[PDB]
Amino acid sequence: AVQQNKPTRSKRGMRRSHDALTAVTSLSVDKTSGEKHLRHHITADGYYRGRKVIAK
Amino acid sequence: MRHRKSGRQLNRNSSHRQAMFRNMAGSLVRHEIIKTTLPKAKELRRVVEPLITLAKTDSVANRRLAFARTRDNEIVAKLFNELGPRFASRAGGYTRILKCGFRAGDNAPMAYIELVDRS
Amino acid sequence: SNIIKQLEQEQMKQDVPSFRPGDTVEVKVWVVEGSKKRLQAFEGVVIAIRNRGLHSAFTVRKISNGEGVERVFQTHSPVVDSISVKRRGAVRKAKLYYLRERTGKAARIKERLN
Amino acid sequence: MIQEQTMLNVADNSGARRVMCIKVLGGSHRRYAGVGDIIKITIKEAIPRGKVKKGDVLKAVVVRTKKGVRRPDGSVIRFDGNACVLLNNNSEQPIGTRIFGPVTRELRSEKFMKIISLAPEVL
Amino acid sequence: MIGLVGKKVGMTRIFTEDGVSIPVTVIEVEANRVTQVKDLANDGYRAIQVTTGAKKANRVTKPEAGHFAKAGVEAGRGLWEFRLAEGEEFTVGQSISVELFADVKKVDVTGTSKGKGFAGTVKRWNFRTQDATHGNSLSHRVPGSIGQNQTPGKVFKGKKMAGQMGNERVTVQSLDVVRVDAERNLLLVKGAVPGATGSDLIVKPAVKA
RNA sequence: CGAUGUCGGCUCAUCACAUCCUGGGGCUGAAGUAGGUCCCAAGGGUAUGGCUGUUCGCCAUUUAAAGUGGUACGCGAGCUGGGUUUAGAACGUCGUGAGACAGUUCGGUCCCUAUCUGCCGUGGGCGCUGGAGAACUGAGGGGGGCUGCUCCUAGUACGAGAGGACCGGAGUGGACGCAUCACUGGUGUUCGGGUUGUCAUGCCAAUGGCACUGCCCGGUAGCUAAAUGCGGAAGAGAUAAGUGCUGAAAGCAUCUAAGCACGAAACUUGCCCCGAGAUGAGUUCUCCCUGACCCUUUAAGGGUCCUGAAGGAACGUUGAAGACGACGACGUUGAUAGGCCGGGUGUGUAAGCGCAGCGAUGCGUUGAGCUAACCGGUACUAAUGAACCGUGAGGCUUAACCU
RNA sequence: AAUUCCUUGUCGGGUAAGUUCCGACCUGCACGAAUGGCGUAAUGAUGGCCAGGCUGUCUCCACCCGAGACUCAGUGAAAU
RNA sequence: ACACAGGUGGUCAGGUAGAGAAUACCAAGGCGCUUGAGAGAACUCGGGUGAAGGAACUAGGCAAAAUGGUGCCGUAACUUC
RNA sequence: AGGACCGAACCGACUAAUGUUGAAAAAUUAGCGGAUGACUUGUGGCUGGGGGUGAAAGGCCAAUCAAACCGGGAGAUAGCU
Ligand SMILES: [Mg+2]
Ligand SMILES: [Mg+2]
Ligand SMILES: [Mg+2]
Ligand SMILES: [Mg+2]
Ligand SMILES: [Mg+2]
Ligand SMILES: [Mg+2]
Ligand SMILES: [Mg+2]
Ligand SMILES: [Mg+2]
Ligand SMILES: [Mg+2]
Ligand SMILES: [Mg+2]
Ligand SMILES: [Mg+2]
Ligand SMILES: [Mg+2]
Ligand SMILES: [Mg+2]
Ligand SMILES: [Mg+2]
Ligand SMILES: [Mg+2]
Ligand SMILES: [Mg+2]
Ligand SMILES: [Mg+2]
Ligand SMILES: [Mg+2]
Ligand SMILES: [Mg+2]
Ligand SMILES: [Mg+2]
Ligand SMILES: [Mg+2]
Ligand SMILES: [Mg+2]
Ligand SMILES: [Mg+2]
Ligand SMILES: [Mg+2]
Ligand SMILES: [Mg+2]
Ligand SMILES: [Mg+2]
Ligand SMILES: [Mg+2]
Ligand SMILES: [Mg+2]
Ligand SMILES: [Mg+2]
Ligand SMILES: [Mg+2]
Ligand SMILES: [Mg+2]
Ligand SMILES: [Mg+2]
Ligand SMILES: [Mg+2]
Ligand SMILES: [Mg+2]
Ligand SMILES: [Mg+2]
Ligand SMILES: [Mg+2]
Ligand SMILES: [Mg+2]
Ligand SMILES: [Mg+2]
Ligand SMILES: [Mg+2]
Ligand SMILES: [Mg+2]
Ligand SMILES: [Mg+2]
Ligand SMILES: [Mg+2]
Ligand SMILES: [Mg+2]
Ligand SMILES: [Mg+2]
Ligand SMILES: [Mg+2]
Ligand SMILES: [Mg+2]
Ligand SMILES: [Mg+2]
Ligand SMILES: [Mg+2]
Ligand SMILES: [Mg+2]
Ligand SMILES: [Mg+2]
Ligand SMILES: [Mg+2]
Ligand SMILES: [Mg+2]
Ligand SMILES: [Mg+2]
Ligand SMILES: [Mg+2]
Ligand SMILES: [Mg+2]
Ligand SMILES: [Mg+2]
Ligand SMILES: [Mg+2]
Ligand SMILES: [Mg+2]
Ligand SMILES: [Mg+2]
Ligand SMILES: [Mg+2]
Ligand SMILES: [Mg+2]
Ligand SMILES: [Mg+2]
Ligand SMILES: [Mg+2]
Ligand SMILES: [Mg+2]
Ligand SMILES: [Mg+2]
Ligand SMILES: [Mg+2]
Ligand SMILES: [Mg+2]
Ligand SMILES: [Mg+2]
Ligand SMILES: [Mg+2]
Ligand SMILES: [Mg+2]
Ligand SMILES: [Mg+2]
Ligand SMILES: [Mg+2]
Ligand SMILES: [Mg+2]
Ligand SMILES: [Mg+2]
Ligand SMILES: [Mg+2]
Ligand SMILES: [Mg+2]
Ligand SMILES: [Mg+2]
Ligand SMILES: [Mg+2]
Ligand SMILES: [Mg+2]
Ligand SMILES: [Mg+2]
Ligand SMILES: [Mg+2]
Ligand SMILES: [Mg+2]
Ligand SMILES: [Mg+2]
Ligand SMILES: [Mg+2]
Repeated sequence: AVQQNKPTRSKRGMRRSHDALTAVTSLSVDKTSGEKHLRHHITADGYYRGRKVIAK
Repeated sequence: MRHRKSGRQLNRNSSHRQAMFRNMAGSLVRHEIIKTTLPKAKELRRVVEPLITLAKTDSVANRRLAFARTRDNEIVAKLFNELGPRFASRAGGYTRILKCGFRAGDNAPMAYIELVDRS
Repeated sequence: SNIIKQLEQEQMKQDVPSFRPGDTVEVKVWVVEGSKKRLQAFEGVVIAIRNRGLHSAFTVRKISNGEGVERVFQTHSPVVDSISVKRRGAVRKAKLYYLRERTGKAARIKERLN
Repeated sequence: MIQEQTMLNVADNSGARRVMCIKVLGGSHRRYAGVGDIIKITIKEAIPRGKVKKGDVLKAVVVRTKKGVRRPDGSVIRFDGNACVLLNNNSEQPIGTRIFGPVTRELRSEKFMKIISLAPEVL
Repeated sequence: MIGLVGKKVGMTRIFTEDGVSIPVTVIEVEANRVTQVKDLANDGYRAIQVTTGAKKANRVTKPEAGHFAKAGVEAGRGLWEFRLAEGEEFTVGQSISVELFADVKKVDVTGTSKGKGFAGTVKRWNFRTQDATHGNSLSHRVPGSIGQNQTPGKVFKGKKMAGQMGNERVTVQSLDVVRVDAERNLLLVKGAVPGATGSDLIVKPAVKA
């Protein structure tokens, strides 16, 4: 239920090989307000696909 | 496995799920737009949009059904007196989902849900 | 779908007399033995009806010789030859499974007259 | 759908009233027995003076099951009593001569043509 | 001999005259369209490559649509390839009807099965439950023991364990063809072919004579 | 002996063959039926219960058979704790006694979240010498391999009868496996009804909350087996044991030494699936790309600007796909999902009102109302203009052409 | 026999089948009378056995409801 | 040892059903037990249902299931009555 | 009337599952026993280590008991590791 050796720190790098994060690829620039937001998400000012959708 | 199934479990038992959407749908209509998580928002559509479907026919029976779905007289009023004639010519699709990014405290995907003709 | 239903509609027997649960009914089925298509009768109480169009079926219960015999006919099958309602009845529940233990006096159902 | 330790009922004037299945025949590891099948049974209870007796070990043929038989149309003929007809261990043919209650069309053969002849009702 | 590509419509039953209820499986087979003929001289083996169905014209890729335009045929939802037997040849743009099966008596149907997810050993390899009572601690459905003490001191290749079940290619052999409704492009086969409704099927004639 | 923690059972096995069944033979004091023994043969198959802790044993009743062993008398970081094996207690026995008895009996705590190997799955990365998208070949690898019974041959061969075949064929079962949900059913805490208590909606009515889903009765989809389809082959080749032909050595004989034939569930095929990370990295088809420059220790080089393709991925709607990833469908040109409409199914005649009835209730309106996952429709909502990645013709050496 | 080594004693009952049980037998290895003998109604979270009833204990498992497992965010151990 | 499913003496005693301080729903009153969000695989825990059979399981009916109230009727061997 | 019956609180602790680096250095859950008595409990008090106490099991005597804990002789001794 437990190791018999100390696993080398070279293994620990190899175990963390897939643990890298992932940057957000595309940021939709809003065509009206000009501010950048997540594609298919609303802006930080209540715009979505040009038009104002929610007065925050 | 869950082949061809429907509904969500939402990490809640069934009496809590039904009681939560009852409290939520009434809280929607009282404000016409609320902020909630995305899987709760995608599931609320399968409650409120039949209530608005029921809102298109002001019988005394549908008064008694919609009160049995919500248990709130004010919501029963606002459905038939206002939302009835408001959405009176829409073939479904009475609400809209707008995603406002993620929640601060627990990284939950929040989304606004609103009615279509709120503006 | 539109193809399956197109194949069921060309094998449904249109001449099925409609009925309800609790209807005392008599059914003539073909029985082949040797080269003899005799037409055996069978008569009892409809206790359950399963409706699916072509695959629709119903269950008939009788008390033969002190024994309860349930028999479930596929409705549109060509082995059934005639279905004839003898006595309609006024039951309320859609499937009469409580007639698997009521016998004699309690097995009676009152006649629908509407 | 008869397996071992199954109480059955007796369907003739052989003399028993209550038997119990102890072996399904016709193949190794054979779990279940429907109609038209030969099983070995004991006799739990008989009339005070019958052709058989409490404790006899002999064959039987199953005529009525609760799970019922099926037919090439998809129909199904259930019953209420898992009932059987006793047989000789050697000539493999019935003992009593007055079959009680109905039987089915699957029972008929050159093997059991006598039983359907004595039966009041062949479904 | 060559086969045909079909889609599983669903299961129903066909009564005969004699009251026999045959549970058939409705496979539609549309006009299979040959795309390419392989042979010895260029490819080492005689086989055809067929397609079926139709597809959105603004979906098919320029590599893929270029392959259909080489054949000069309408783009289908996928390609399949069938090994020719000898003395059995076709042109490129030749279509194929379901009337190929008009004289066969048994067929063989290959489809991707349903996928039961990540299945335990009880469901997958048909193990036995252990004793569900009499003191069973935490082990009501486990596979029990998997090996031996030390002398083959490992676990063998192909030991039946848990895991993926289904969602894979299978073939049910010698199914009985019932009716070739060539006019509305149907095929009626006795018994249940694999896979969900609407999945793709590969239907060949009987391999065992 | 700074712990290799144990009998039997269970669950999974796996191997051997000294073969239990099935297959093939030889001989028989083998008529036939049956055996008997020996040889080949491990492919698959190889009970259920009663007894007792059992191993073992005995018995019942089947089966074609109820093989023998190995694997720490296979398997406790998988279960069990009956046996043995602690502390309690008691009997018999022994001992003056404490106590002791491979004597008995009642009672008696079984830990561990997996690092590596192993394995079952499923990905990421990179390679495959321009890139991309599909389709394959099959180097290999796995799986599969059981058998009864009836009838025909035929009461034939046989046999004094009793009895009773070979061979060949047909049919039908058992067991097992794969698939599937049309049938039969199960489940169906999301659909529907009934009903108890109680509380609440002002009250009545109607609902609703809670009481294991309050308790029930049914039940759609899906999932399922007990439900029902399919499978095990045939054949080929080469053989084992064995049977031979020809045939010398050795004027003969001889199955072998040359040659030749046959010969089994075994072998290799044939069947199924995986299968080019088969690094030897395969094949086919389609598609895409035809910029300028500087720089040096000229290279399959360094940098700059230009250019960004095919396509890909992200995102989003999603799935009979799924732990996650993956896979698949779809993103307005759009039925992808939800809603909606229609159907269908199930429940079984709502509410309200009228009537009857002292009333409970009944009747009418009414196969009503409600109706989850289904079906067929519908852009009503949500699937964004995009952006991002991937580029600029693909080293060298010979060879064959071609000019 | 809570005691019998042989011993699964024998016989009877019970079961299709009983190393258990119950009843006889006495061959008491090695019972036996206040380290009590033999009975004994009642009583017992007592021991053994049988029957009925009931049932996923089982053939033979299926499905569902939750809580975990699992993914994401925050925190963040342990023996070895 | 902890903002720990434990322990801790006394006093108070609402309504309906109910014998009841049982238990259920409630009152006064007090909370929602200090990571969540999704997903809806194996497997485990805690539960619900079951065709046909009904102890065949197993050391052993362990556990589950089942029984259950009141009133009336009726009630065996045996017995220290 | 009762070391009476049933059964809550209370007091227990037979079976079973869980938990076994726990929620917990013995608990939860579901069933179980006693429940007017040899009952149960609160406050205080006494009994001291070969002693106490014990409806007796070598039990219990501050999570420790075929001889408590703490200091001392004491750096006991160790033919052993
Ligand atoms: Mg070490
Ligand atoms: Mg990681
Ligand atoms: Mg869906
Ligand atoms: Mg799937
Ligand atoms: Mg088992
Ligand atoms: Mg444990
Ligand atoms: Mg358990
Ligand atoms: Mg081990
Ligand atoms: Mg090794
Ligand atoms: Mg040692
Ligand atoms: Mg060591
Ligand atoms: Mg070890
Ligand atoms: Mg050998
Ligand atoms: Mg021989
Ligand atoms: Mg001789
Ligand atoms: Mg072999
Ligand atoms: Mg072979
Ligand atoms: Mg074998
Ligand atoms: Mg046995
Ligand atoms: Mg062995
Ligand atoms: Mg061993
Ligand atoms: Mg052990
Ligand atoms: Mg023990
Ligand atoms: Mg002691
Ligand atoms: Mg002792
Ligand atoms: Mg003495
Ligand atoms: Mg000893
Ligand atoms: Mg990879
Ligand atoms: Mg194989
Ligand atoms: Mg089904
Ligand atoms: Mg269906
Ligand atoms: Mg059903
Ligand atoms: Mg169903
Ligand atoms: Mg109520
Ligand atoms: Mg009222
Ligand atoms: Mg409340
Ligand atoms: Mg509840
Ligand atoms: Mg139901
Ligand atoms: Mg062959
Ligand atoms: Mg040969
Ligand atoms: Mg030879
Ligand atoms: Mg010769
Ligand atoms: Mg010669
Ligand atoms: Mg064979
Ligand atoms: Mg459209
Ligand atoms: Mg829609
Ligand atoms: Mg509709
Ligand atoms: Mg309906
Ligand atoms: Mg009404
Ligand atoms: Mg109602
Ligand atoms: Mg009417
Ligand atoms: Mg539609
Ligand atoms: Mg003895
Ligand atoms: Mg006896
Ligand atoms: Mg003695
Ligand atoms: Mg004396
Ligand atoms: Mg004395
Ligand atoms: Mg004595
Ligand atoms: Mg005494
Ligand atoms: Mg759960
Ligand atoms: Mg807290
Ligand atoms: Mg506390
Ligand atoms: Mg109070
Ligand atoms: Mg907390
Ligand atoms: Mg969560
Ligand atoms: Mg159940
Ligand atoms: Mg149900
Ligand atoms: Mg059941
Ligand atoms: Mg039943
Ligand atoms: Mg028994
Ligand atoms: Mg057993
Ligand atoms: Mg037993
Ligand atoms: Mg036992
Ligand atoms: Mg119990
Ligand atoms: Mg219970
Ligand atoms: Mg008392
Ligand atoms: Mg308890
Ligand atoms: Mg009491
Ligand atoms: Mg002191
Ligand atoms: Mg202590
Ligand atoms: Mg002392
Ligand atoms: Mg001392
Ligand atoms: Mg000291
Ligand atoms: Mg010292």
